[PDB]
Amino acid sequence: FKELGISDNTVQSLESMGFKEPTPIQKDSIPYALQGIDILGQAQTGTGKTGAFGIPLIEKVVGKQGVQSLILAPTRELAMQVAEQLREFSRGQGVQVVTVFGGMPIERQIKALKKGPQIVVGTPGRVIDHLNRRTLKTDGIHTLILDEADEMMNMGFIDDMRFIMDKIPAVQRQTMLFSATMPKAIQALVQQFMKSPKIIK
Repeated sequence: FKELGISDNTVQSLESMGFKEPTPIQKDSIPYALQGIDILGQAQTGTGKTGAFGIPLIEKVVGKQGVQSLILAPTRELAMQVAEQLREFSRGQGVQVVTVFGGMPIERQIKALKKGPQIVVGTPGRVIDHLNRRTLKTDGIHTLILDEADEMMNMGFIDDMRFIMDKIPAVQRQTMLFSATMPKAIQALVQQFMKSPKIIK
């Protein structure tokens, strides 16, 4: 992990979890992530690839104020799994991770967001609710990650993804998109809302 250029503190967090050896997707993705480049990852669905974006994210967000990164996921289950992996990658570092998803009363989520977590993981329709209420502020969002974009499209979120990517300023934003398949509409997200991304398969 040290050789991939990860921070000393994140190497310590990973060692404390027993995460010793990077997977092939992590070796391929992490150096580019650290360089600030956008990433298009064609990868298997679920949590095996979370480290590829999550590990280098920690040193980017740690210690800062306000929401620094937004990760979109198709489901509560994946959002919660990804959030828990991010708390493991950052164990001991004090990085606050909040999950927002639909089908829950919004008040509790609003209280969590007011505490200023550094990473928000959420489902797209509920993310939009927060954006429009101004309970999720966009001013600090310098990393936007779409996890399982095709699944998000399957679940009815294509217009929500387009809205979110357009609403959040791109000038100092790193964007990553992970999907097992690339439907036409997802191709269009890459075209309109990403910066010449590096391709990882």
